[PDB]
Amino acid sequence: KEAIYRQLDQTTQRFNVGLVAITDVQNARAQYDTVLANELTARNNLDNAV
Amino acid sequence: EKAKTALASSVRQTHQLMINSKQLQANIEVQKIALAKAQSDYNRRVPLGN
Repeated sequence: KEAIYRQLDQTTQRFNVGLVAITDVQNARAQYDTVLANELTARNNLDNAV
Repeated sequence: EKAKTALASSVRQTHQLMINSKQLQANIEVQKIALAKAQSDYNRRVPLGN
């Protein structure tokens, strides 16, 4: 999650600068959103195991 | 007659130099555009670096 967040920040910063399009930011946001679901699932699995 | 022909030739050559001037000016414009592109790219790459 840390890595993906760092990547999203870079992509957003570049788009604002004017080097990429909106589609790249949308893809970065999708990738960042996916890891948020995975992180939540891991905690649920840990609690279920306990 | 020979002298008059010589004068005509001299006039033509001088006009040719005058045109070469504008040619060089156009070349200068090309280089200026290249510099502007590089400057925009850098000014673009800078904030991300902070």
